[PDB]
Order: sequence, then C-alpha cells, then structure tokens
Amino acid sequence: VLSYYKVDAEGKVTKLRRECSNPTCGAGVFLANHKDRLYCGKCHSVYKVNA
Amino acid sequence: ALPEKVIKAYTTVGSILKTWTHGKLPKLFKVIPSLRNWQDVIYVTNPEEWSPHVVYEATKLFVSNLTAKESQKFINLILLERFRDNIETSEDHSLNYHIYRAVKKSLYKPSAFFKGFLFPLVETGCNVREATIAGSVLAKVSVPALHSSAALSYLLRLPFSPPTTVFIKILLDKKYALPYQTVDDCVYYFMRFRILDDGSNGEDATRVLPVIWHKAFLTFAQRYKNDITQDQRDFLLETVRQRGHKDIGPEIRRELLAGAS
Amino acid sequence: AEVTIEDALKVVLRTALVHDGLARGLRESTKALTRGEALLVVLVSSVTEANIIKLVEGLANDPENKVPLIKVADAKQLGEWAGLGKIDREGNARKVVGASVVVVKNWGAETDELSMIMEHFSQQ
Repeated sequence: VLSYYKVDAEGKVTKLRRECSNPTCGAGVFLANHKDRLYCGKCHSVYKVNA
Repeated sequence: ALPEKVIKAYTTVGSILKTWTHGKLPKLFKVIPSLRNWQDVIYVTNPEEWSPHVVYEATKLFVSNLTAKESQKFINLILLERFRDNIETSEDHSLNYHIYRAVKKSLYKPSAFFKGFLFPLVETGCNVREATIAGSVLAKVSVPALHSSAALSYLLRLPFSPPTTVFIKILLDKKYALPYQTVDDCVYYFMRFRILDDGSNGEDATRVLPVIWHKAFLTFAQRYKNDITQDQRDFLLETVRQRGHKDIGPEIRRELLAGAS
Repeated sequence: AEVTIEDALKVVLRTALVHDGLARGLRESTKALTRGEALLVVLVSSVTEANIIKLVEGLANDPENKVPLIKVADAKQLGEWAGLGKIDREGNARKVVGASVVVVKNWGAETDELSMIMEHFSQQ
C-alpha cells in the first residue's frame, strides 16, 4: 500500500526523506516519518538521531 | 576460506540459552547463521540441550536465513536428529505441542525441507509413527506442484510399506491435475501389486495389503478417473479384480467404471 | 502468431521461473531493479496513480547500461503469458487467476527464442 514514489524526473531514483547506507543489503528504500522515536529499517548502522 | 575467530564466547551465551524463558534469542545468537562457518559456531552452544522456545526462535532464524543447501545441512544434521530424539526419548513417543511449531513454520519453502528432512527420512528409518506425525505434517502447509509431483514420484520409486502409503495418500489428498508422467508413475506403481503370471512381481504383490493401500488407491480412483487412459483403467481394474478389498475394492471398481476419457 | 516471433517471453517465463527471480510488485520490483542484472523486463503503464510508469521510464532508461524497451500493455493477460497454469492441456482445472508484470533475472533460456524479439527486433 504505497503511493510514495514521486521520484525525480529523467529518470533515476533519488529519494526525498533520504535512504540508508549499508552493504548488508540493498538499502534503496526511504527513511521517512518519525516522531520522538526513530526506526531505520534493515540492519545497516543503527542511527539514534532525533526525529 | 577455512579460518575462524578467537572466542569461544558462545559457551557463556549458550549457558544462558539453557535458561531462556521467551521472546527473542539474544543479539550474539542472532549473528551465527550469517557466517559460512555457522555449523561449528552453533555446536558450541550445545544444541541438543535446548528448550522448545530456543528451538522456535532458533529454527525460525536458521531456516529463514540460510540457503537451501545450507538449510539442507542444518535440517539433515540437527532437526532430523532432534526429531527422532524427540520421538525416541519421549515415553509417550509422540510430538510435543511446542514441538508442534517452528517445524512447519519452516515448511513454507519446501525445497530445503525436502532436501533436509523428508528425502533422508522416507529412505532411512521411516515407520508408522513418523508417517502419522509427518503425515499430519505434509497436508497442513503450502506446497506447489513440482515438489508434490517430484516427491510423490520419489515415493513411487520405493518398495511397498504402509508408512510410505500414508504419504502417498496425503499427496493424493491435494487433488492436483498432475502432469502425465506423474500420472503414469502412479499407474505403473499401482499395477504391479496384482498377481501376475510368468514369475514373481516380486514378493510385494503376494503379501497381504492393508487398508491404507485401498484408501490411497481409492483416492486416486476418485479424483483421477477422468485423467487416465482407457488401458490404464483396464489394467487398474485388472488389479482390483485380483487384489480388491472386501469393502473398498468394489467401490474402487465403481469409481473406475465411473471415469471417462 | 503462426511465425517464429513473440513466443520468447511465453517460454522465458518458464525457464526463468526456474530460478525464482520474479520481482513483481510496486515497491519490490526494485529488488531486482537495484541492479541491471535483469535482462528482459516487461512492463505495463495503464491502470491508476501514474507512479510506476515514471519508475519504469527511469529504471529502464537510465543513462547507464540496461536500456531495453518492451512496453507491451494489458497485464491481466500477462498472467497468461506467465506460468500460472499447470495446463496438461485438458487437465488443468487449476488457479486461472492472475500472474502480472515480471522483472526477469536469471534467463534460463539460451539464444534460441530470445534473440528473435530482443536482438532481431528491439536492439540494433
């Protein structure tokens, strides 16, 4: 259930609400809405930042 | 590659794993299957002395992350031996409920399951209890056509035993429109149980045949009466008229007469 | 139709179904589209939302390698070009329901049908 691929034009996928950096896997999806507690998907490099 | 590490920290972790209550098995345990050398790492944690919650979170971790060749070695080395030890050591010789989980959680990709568990089991040391428990295992979970037909034909390439006949019945319960070579394996399987002339076919057709053969061959007569050729119908009716059951036999004859095309 | 073309994708979706690399969905076709190791990736662009259209135009036509174009629409018959059926022609009685747009990694079939519509017809 996603309509969040408003992407940049011609043509590559560079994403607002920026992605993750980890060799463990692909890490080509967003890191989006957070509120006083974060959760960066996958198992890259934690990321205990503020919201 | 054939190197390793210094610790030897999984003795301290594995001593904690023997007293583990519930939840998620710890973060130092979560890094075992990622190694190529996971086999020697897990043997430090004493896998034969676990609790079933460790069995669940562990088996959930190992099956859903190792490759099918690696999960083949995991099930072949451990879960098969843990399965037969859970049958043998238990004085009721039955399955625990908490051994009534992770196992067919692990079955949803049946390739590594069949390469690890089923194919050594039915070819070595299979009996009526493993056909009752594992017979209850095969029917409840998802399976595609290729594994059912291939493992079914692997059952049909075996000599006669009622525990194998249970698994044949369970695979005949799924009622899939089989490819014709699997159908011909079923017909060529069930033809040789009648008493032929010439010589001996060989000793398995002259022995008494239990009710499970009439139930599985009954199920094949029910679903597969409209997908077999007429010569196969006449040959299986020839098998029925020599080796039919007192009650199931004429019903198999009636369902084979009820078929067409 | 009675000639030797269009029938690659009919069979390459059987030989490439062997390796189970069919990244098929909105978010998760990008799994096989985070690299260009996929080769013959069919696409449609006509239902709703105008999003994956824009994704296919940029994953198919990036300035680097992996630049095919095989636009062919009507994904509800693309199940019929896929391998949902275990047909045995008069035997099927099976799950007829849909098997839509694929992302083909690990081809399985070797230069016989594929060069007909890819090489002979799309790339010069």
